[PDB]
Amino acid sequence: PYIVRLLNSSLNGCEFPLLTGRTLFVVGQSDALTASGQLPDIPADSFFIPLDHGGVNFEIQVDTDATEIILHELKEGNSESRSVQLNTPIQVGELLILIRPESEPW
Amino acid sequence: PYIVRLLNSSLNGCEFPLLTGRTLFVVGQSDALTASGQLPDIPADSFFIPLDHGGVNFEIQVDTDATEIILHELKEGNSESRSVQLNTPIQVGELLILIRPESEPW
Amino acid sequence: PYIVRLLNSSLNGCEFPLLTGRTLFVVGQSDALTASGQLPDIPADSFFIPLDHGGVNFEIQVDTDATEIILHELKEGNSESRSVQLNTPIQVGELLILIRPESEPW
Amino acid sequence: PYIVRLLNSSLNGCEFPLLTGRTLFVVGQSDALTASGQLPDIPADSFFIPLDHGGVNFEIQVDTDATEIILHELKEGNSESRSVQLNTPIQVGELLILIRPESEPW
Repeated sequence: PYIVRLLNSSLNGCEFPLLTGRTLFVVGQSDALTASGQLPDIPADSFFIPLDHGGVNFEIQVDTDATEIILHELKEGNSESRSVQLNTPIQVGELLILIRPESEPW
Repeated sequence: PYIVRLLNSSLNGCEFPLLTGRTLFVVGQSDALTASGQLPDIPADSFFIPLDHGGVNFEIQVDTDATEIILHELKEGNSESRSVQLNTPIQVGELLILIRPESEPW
Repeated sequence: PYIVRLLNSSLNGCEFPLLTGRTLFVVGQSDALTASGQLPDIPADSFFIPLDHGGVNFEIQVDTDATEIILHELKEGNSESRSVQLNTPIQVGELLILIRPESEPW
Repeated sequence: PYIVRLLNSSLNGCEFPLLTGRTLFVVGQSDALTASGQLPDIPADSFFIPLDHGGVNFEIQVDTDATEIILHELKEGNSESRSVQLNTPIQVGELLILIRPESEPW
């Protein structure tokens, strides 16, 4: 299984497990934060990351084979996708994240 | 495992264990101090160091192999990295620190 | 292990054990005295010495090999170091101290 | 072990044991007397001797070998030392003292 580690922001060092399938990361201010509590905490498929500006919401898709990891950067009325690699800084908006195997600490 | 020892500041002689991965050191005044209590004390990945001026926040990254230690000096909108050596004074801003093996007292 | 003995001041004859590593001596008036109580009394790495004038803060560094003893005299924005010898008067500011082995009374 | 015996003053005949190392004798008026009670009575390394004028503070240093006895006469910003002999009147300021072995009464 894979883990998203924040490399910057006020939550630098936070690590969020990923579930097979798609996981949403809402990145922004308190308006999004307080509005994100409307969905249950069942096997988390979404997370909120505070970021004072330049935040961009994104989704990380992990296939059932776990041989490819796609990151969907969400934009107005659309999304853009890219393939990402493990153990390397990934910049989404002003947020810097790293996706690692659970067994390979960063 | 490695330990950060402060060589100056009002906490001179304080020693902070490092965990595999990244550890944040917030260095500054009371605004940062009282605002740093918003995150839990779970296996500490962050520390606050008081310093009346010239403080610079930084991160110490310890690889899982423990064969290289990187120090990321945080700057506005960016960070600068450098490799550091054990048992030698390291200057970050006006702060002077030393990174040592747990078994090698300074 | 080594012991610092004061040879002058109002605490003349006081003896302070040294721990492997660095020990801070704050030397000055009551402003420093009452402000020095903000850190815990865990294995003391700091001490306060009253001195009506000419006091200078310093650190005594004892290596893990105990084959060299360095005294860091603290100055504004910097420190100066010197190697010191056992069983001899050492002048730091107006303070006169002596560093002796625990087994060799002065 | 050695003993200091006062040969004059209002405490004439008082005998004060000496400990290996340095012992302080504060000699003066009531200002010094009432200010001398700020240190604990642990293995005494200091004593107060009343003397209406000409009092001079001094220290008696007894080496661990007990083969030499040094008397440090304290002066402003400095001290002067001299070697003293057992069983003979020693004048410090207007105070007259005698240092004797514990087994040799005066």
